[PDB]
Amino acid sequence: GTRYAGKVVVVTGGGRGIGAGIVRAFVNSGARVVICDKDESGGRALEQELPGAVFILCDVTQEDDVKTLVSETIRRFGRLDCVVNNAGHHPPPQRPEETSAQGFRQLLELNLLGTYTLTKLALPYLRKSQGNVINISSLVGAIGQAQAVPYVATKGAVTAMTKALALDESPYGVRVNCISPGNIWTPLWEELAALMPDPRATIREGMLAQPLGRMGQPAEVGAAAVFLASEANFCTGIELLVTGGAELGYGCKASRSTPVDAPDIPSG
Amino acid sequence: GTRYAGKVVVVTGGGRGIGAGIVRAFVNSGARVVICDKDESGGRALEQELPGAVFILCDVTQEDDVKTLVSETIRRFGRLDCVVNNAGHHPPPQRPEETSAQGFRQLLELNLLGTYTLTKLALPYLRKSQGNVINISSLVGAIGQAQAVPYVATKGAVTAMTKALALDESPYGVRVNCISPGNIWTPLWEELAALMPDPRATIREGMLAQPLGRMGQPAEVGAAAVFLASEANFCTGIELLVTGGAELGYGCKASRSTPVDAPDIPSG
Amino acid sequence: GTRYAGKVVVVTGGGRGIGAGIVRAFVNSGARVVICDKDESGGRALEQELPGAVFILCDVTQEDDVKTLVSETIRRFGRLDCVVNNAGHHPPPQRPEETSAQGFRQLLELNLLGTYTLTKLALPYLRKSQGNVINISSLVGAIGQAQAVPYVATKGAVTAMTKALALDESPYGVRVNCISPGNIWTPLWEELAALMPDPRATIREGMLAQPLGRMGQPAEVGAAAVFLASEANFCTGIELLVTGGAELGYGCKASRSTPVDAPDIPSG
Amino acid sequence: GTRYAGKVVVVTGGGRGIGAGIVRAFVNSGARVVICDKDESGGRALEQELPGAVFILCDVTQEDDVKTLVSETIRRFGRLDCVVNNAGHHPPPQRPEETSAQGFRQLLELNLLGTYTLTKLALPYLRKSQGNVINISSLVGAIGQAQAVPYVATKGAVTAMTKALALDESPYGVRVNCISPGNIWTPLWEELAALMPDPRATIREGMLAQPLGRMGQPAEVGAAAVFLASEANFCTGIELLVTGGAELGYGCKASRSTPVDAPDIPSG
Ligand SMILES: NC(=O)c1ccc[n+]([C@@H]2O[C@H](COP(=O)([O-])OP(=O)(O)OC[C@H]3O[C@@H](n4cnc5c(N)ncnc54)[C@H](O)[C@@H]3O)[C@@H](O)[C@H]2O)c1
Ligand SMILES: NC(=O)c1ccc[n+]([C@@H]2O[C@H](COP(=O)([O-])OP(=O)(O)OC[C@H]3O[C@@H](n4cnc5c(N)ncnc54)[C@H](O)[C@@H]3O)[C@@H](O)[C@H]2O)c1
Ligand SMILES: NC(=O)c1ccc[n+]([C@@H]2O[C@H](COP(=O)([O-])OP(=O)(O)OC[C@H]3O[C@@H](n4cnc5c(N)ncnc54)[C@H](O)[C@@H]3O)[C@@H](O)[C@H]2O)c1
Ligand SMILES: NC(=O)c1ccc[n+]([C@@H]2O[C@H](COP(=O)([O-])OP(=O)(O)OC[C@H]3O[C@@H](n4cnc5c(N)ncnc54)[C@H](O)[C@@H]3O)[C@@H](O)[C@H]2O)c1
Ligand SMILES: [Cl-]
Ligand SMILES: [Cl-]
Ligand SMILES: [Cl-]
Ligand SMILES: [Cl-]
Repeated sequence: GTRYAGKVVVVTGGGRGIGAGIVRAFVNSGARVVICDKDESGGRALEQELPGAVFILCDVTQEDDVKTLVSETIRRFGRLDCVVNNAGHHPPPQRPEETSAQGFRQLLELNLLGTYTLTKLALPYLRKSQGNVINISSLVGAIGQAQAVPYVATKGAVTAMTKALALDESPYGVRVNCISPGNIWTPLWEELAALMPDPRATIREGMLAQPLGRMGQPAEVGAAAVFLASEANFCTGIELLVTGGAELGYGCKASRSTPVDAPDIPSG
Repeated sequence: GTRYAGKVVVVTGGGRGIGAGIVRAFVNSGARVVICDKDESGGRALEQELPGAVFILCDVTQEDDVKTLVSETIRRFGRLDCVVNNAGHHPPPQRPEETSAQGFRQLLELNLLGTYTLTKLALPYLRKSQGNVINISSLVGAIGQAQAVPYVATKGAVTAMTKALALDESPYGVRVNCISPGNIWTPLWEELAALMPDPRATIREGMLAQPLGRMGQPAEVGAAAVFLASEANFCTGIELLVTGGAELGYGCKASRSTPVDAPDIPSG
Repeated sequence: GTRYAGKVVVVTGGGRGIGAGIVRAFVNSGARVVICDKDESGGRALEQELPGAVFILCDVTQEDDVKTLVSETIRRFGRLDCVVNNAGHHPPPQRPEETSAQGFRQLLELNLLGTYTLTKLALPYLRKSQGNVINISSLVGAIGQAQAVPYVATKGAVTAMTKALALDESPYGVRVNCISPGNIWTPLWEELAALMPDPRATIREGMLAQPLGRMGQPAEVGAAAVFLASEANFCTGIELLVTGGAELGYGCKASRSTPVDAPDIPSG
Repeated sequence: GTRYAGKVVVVTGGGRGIGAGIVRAFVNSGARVVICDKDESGGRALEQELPGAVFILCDVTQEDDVKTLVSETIRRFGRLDCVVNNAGHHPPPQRPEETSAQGFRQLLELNLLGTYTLTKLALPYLRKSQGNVINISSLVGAIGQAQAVPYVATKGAVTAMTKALALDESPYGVRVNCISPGNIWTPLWEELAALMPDPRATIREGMLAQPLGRMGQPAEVGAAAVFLASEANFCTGIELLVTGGAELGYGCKASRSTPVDAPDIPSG
């Protein structure tokens, strides 16, 4: 209700999906929230619906959009307390031979270097407020994922970069943490499934990947982000898993293209 | 303020230290808190100071004290929503040749089997409320600690048991999570340091073990416990680090009894 | 062929399964191997087949069998270079309400305290040879397993205790490491499956739990143990996964008793 | 001696340091080793000294040097069994405000995309031999490092990409693993220390970061690489730590620029 009252928070990719759930969660905690998104439609709708949230058109891959975002946030609101690096993209499934260096580079621009660029420009102001940084990584950065070599690499980089930043910024009292969601039901998840030959079978497999038996919601990642910013004052460099237990226990991992012998020869 | 309002919460070892900070944090969230402690003095003081907290004398190593704790909590309050297994002990430093099987067993009774016994008796009621279990483990369960083989083993067991329980209880919607604190300034920490030849040098070394440059507070573990119980509905089987970054980066690890060559032979 | 030539190695539970594969692997490397097992049949067969391997009847839960094992190994062979703590048991599936404290204690005696007791008595001799300790833990110590709360706890304890020992013993140059196998086709695995209503379906599910699409073999854990003892001179406190990738990627984790909604409500 | 006899192995950055130790280790195991390095001097010396090792001038950041490397390896030797992606660079210490996007990109080209490019072109031939990939990551990819945000990110990416590749390639039986060294005494380590105001104090701090009390040697990473290629047939997607225990236990983590209170206020 007031656990982050009056703090200024920038959320990239805040126009829909997990980012919108983060935006709403910080607004509910009393923060001034600057929505950064390359897409005007969702951000403008959130800005008009939510007082306390304002929208600034900004592509995190463009160094000058991020410089203007930072310049305007300070110019209009006087401080910066929290940066949530959520803007990111997951390509459709691609085998390694179906990936290109050019595509990998483009994905690093958004998923990693957008996060790096905003953080670097935000730090001189976060140091002044003893603010904090929250990166939205992914569970697959930690455990891998099939048909997603470029995406998995960008998220492995984000999680590692979070720890290096935590070390670099701890002398100023600036905490740097990441959230690693598993399967969260979002427009991105829906758009990816709709590319499959059986979208709802894909969605059901995504639900069965969790011991809890469902996907997560954006509001649940949002609650984790407000916790990290407002009540985790002894946490830095941590990776907070919001995954429904997907990393626990044994499961069916041999793919449908993987030769598997009958169970009379169990170990080759 | 009301994020866990009316839920019934049992906290073992709640009379002082981290447990008291957990008790206060749940009371602040609106819960009915049953303080379990073998020591009457601290629990009675908390119970008299805090309405909403009641004290029940209980040694978690005694199966009948735990059975009576559970029987009385239901008998008096009608439900059980959350169990926080915090009761635990850290022995003074002991080299491996200075440990005994008898001492190891006694430590397993408190640190592991007390946690197991209460959880087992609580589950039939937690299943009915879709409640959750929170175990207080330790960072050293994950990274080890010098001169603490028995203690480190009990906490490794608690963290692993948390994940097995999460898998066993997810079909009922019961979440099971643990918090792994690093260095938290508590009466236990103070009593251990006071056994050293230079207690404040020991305390200062405990502060320098964190990039943040201080130890944590019980209230910070308490905020993490209320988060897990009340707002982490997609988290199960996680290990939430409350460590001030102590696990990050390189540090001075070669002990004062460890032969180290001069830097003209860096790799042997 | 000679990578561990003349070193003296004790292997508990070496009469069959993973332990026998470890015994054979060290014999192949040139070691004198002392087979410790409570079962005479398998150890005597290995001792008669393999010169270099000798069998000593020994139950690791009995402090005096372990004291006599150690006393006889030195008395007969003059040194001790390596201890492989492999003796362990996995109970049939048991829900948490189907476990007892008495059964948990008995399992801690074998899986944890047997490992502790031998290590403690072996260390004064390992310190003299700059030898090393290898503990056989389990992947489920790290990621959990359904219907195995006591077993998972003992293996979490072993992995953690390995790191504490590594810290305590590094000033003597004694390395302490563990191997965490996933699904290894052994007599134990076969006996557990044979208790299921469809044993070969269970075995097939055990094979499909790995991206590689099969279970491991004892010889593969054996090759990992000889590596740790003979060529990993900069490794201590590590957990070497021999799992076929079972911990990677998403899989089917929602159990057959877990209510799962249809895919039109993916996140509750 | 013959544990990898006749297999063809490509090692990038094999002209000195860890790569040279990997080259020598595979040559000792009987392999045909193709040394890839941008620097002619070290590779030519290894090629002339070691029969079985041949040198091919190749910059892994240049797609056509890697295409020619692959084309020539097959053209000259008929098969490809193992790729060791070792070529990498660690910049001098740099605070985050002292880094540039342009420098970050250049470092991603070498440390990540060089590894990606060679792997992609090698896979059609590794699939035919059921070969394997070994990536040389770094412990700091897992735990972070001060003043190295770009470097730490590239190594986090490599470790994650290793797991995604392991999942993508397991249906062909191709294993993909990484080694994460800690402090290894190499020419790179020496050149970085020589940039410090007190190089040998820096080297000594690098030695004290390990419980073992020394840095590792290239030959020790080399032994780990031959193990992964030749005897770890049930290992895929693993991260093999060669760190001397640097990740274990508590150490001095508060930096010399970090305000730390006196020990009479231990937790703020
Ligand atoms: N959905 C999941 O299951 C899941 C799982 C793990 C991690 N994540 C991560 O969470 C984040 C959000 O995912 P989502 O599922 O909510 O996705 P989404 O596609 O639903 O929303 C992402 C938002 O970011 C914006 N955005 C994209 N590129 C941008 C750019 N260049 N500059 C500024 N804004 C940009 C989009 O316009 C959109 O509003 C991503 O980083 C994603 O990788 C998602
Ligand atoms: N203090 C730290 O730095 C630290 C770090 C990591 C983990 N932990 C863990 O946190 C927990 C609490 O630690 P603390 O520092 O607050 O300790 P503490 O000694 O300050 O308080 C522990 C409380 O538990 C009670 N207790 C002990 N044995 C009991 C028993 N048999 N039955 C019931 N109650 C019993 C004690 O009377 C006391 O009130 C422990 O499990 C400890 O291992 C502490
Ligand atoms: N098989 C797997 O898939 C698997 C997976 C992970 C870990 N492990 C672990 O590997 C180890 C060996 O497992 P396995 O599958 O080879 O089992 P196993 O039952 O096939 O063989 C275990 C051996 O240990 C001996 N032993 C048992 N109790 C003993 C005692 N008290 N004293 C001395 N010897 C004793 C038995 O007689 C037997 O010879 C165990 O610690 C087990 O938990 C096995
Ligand atoms: N030395 C350590 O303590 C340490 C620790 C962790 C990880 N590592 C990693 O191990 C690897 C080797 O490190 P090192 O200490 O042996 O370094 P090094 O500088 O001693 O040797 C690296 C070699 O790679 C070559 N190389 C560099 N750029 C290249 C390019 N574009 N194309 C082809 N070859 C190229 C260099 O010419 C050199 O021969 C790197 O990936 C490094 O990040 C090293
Ligand atoms: Cl996957
Ligand atoms: Cl320690
Ligand atoms: Cl399981
Ligand atoms: Cl560091």
